[PDB]
Amino acid sequence: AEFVPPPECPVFEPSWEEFTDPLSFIGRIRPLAEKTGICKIRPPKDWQPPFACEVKSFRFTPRVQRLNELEAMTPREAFGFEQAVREYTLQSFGEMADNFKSDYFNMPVHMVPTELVEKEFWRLVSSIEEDVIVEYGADISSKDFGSGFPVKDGRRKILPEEEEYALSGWNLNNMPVLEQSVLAHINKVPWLYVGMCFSSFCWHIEDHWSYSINYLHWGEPKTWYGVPSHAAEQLEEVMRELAPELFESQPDLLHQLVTIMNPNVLMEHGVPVYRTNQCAGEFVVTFPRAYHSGFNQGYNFAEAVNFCT
Ligand SMILES: O=C(O)c1ccnc2cc([C@@H](OCCN3CCCCC3)c3ccccc3Cl)[nH]c12
Ligand SMILES: [Mn+2]
Repeated sequence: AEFVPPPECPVFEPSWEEFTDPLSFIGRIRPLAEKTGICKIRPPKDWQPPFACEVKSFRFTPRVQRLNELEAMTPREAFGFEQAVREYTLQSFGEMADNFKSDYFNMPVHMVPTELVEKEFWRLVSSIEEDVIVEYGADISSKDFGSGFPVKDGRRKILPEEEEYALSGWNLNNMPVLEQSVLAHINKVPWLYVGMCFSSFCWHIEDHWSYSINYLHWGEPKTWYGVPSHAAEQLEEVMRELAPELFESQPDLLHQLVTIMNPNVLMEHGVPVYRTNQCAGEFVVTFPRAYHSGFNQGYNFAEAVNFCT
C-alpha cells in the first residue's frame, strides 16, 4: 500500500582536479548518468559559496499548491477561492514553513524522516478524504533580488575569499546558455525556488530538451525523481493511458504544468525511475529529455538554470 522508493540515482564526489571544469566532468560521467536521467554531484568539502541574495528586501507571493487537485477532478462551492493570498519575506516564509511541518508531523522539522515525508506526500496527492494545501515560492527570477551565488556585476559587495565563487564554472550564472543556430547569427538567467514541506514540481522536460543544473543553497533536502531519456516515450505512453482524459488533447507544454504521477505507477508500467535526496550544497544535473519531478522536504532555497553543451 505504502510508497516504494525508486532506486537511487548516481552520486559523484569529484576531486578538486575533476571539479575544475563542469562541462568536462559532466561529459565524462555522461555514459552512466544519461542512463538514469538525473545525477547528484557533491562538490569538494571545502567548496562552500556564500549566499548572495538581497535578504532584507527579499519578498514574494508564492503559488498555492493543492496536492490532490488532479484526483479532485473525479464542483466544490465557490471553487477558485479556496485559499487567502499572502506575501512573505524569506524569514516569514520560513517561519510559516517550519510551523506547518512541525505541526503536521507533531515533531521537530529535522526529526521527520525523509522516507516519511515521501510516503505522506504521495498518499496526499491521491487522497480525496484529506485536502492539504501548501505554498511554493517558485519561478522567482534571479534578476529580482540577485542570484544566490556571488556575481561580479557591481551590484553587491564581494569579499576577497568569495571571488573564487563569483568566477567559478559551477556558479550557475557562469554556465553556458547560448544555443548554436543560424538564427543566432542573423539576429537566460537562473531561477530561484523557495520551498516548504510538500511543495513540488511535476513531470517535465526542458525547452529544446536542454540540460539543466540545480543547486540547493541551504535548507532541508529536495527529493528528486528522474527518468532516463531512452524511456521518455514510455513515460509519455503511460501518461496517455492514465493521465486525466480532460487534459489528454493538451500540448506537452501545457500538460506538463499540472500532470503529476506517482513514480510507482510509472515503475509498474515498466518505466525506469531513479530518486535522490538533494541536500544543501549539492548539485543535481538533468540530462537532455530526462523527465523529472520532485518535492521539498522542508524550508529550503534552490537555484536552477538550463545550460548548453
Ligand atoms: O522546483 C524545483 O526545484 C524544480 C526543479 C527542476 N525543474 C523545475 C521546473 C519547475 C517549475 O517549472 C515552472 C515553469 N517555469 C520554469 C522556469 C520559469 C519559466 C517557467 C515547476 C513545474 C511544474 C510544477 C511546479 C513547478 Cl514550480 N520547478 C523545478
Ligand atoms: Mn526542470
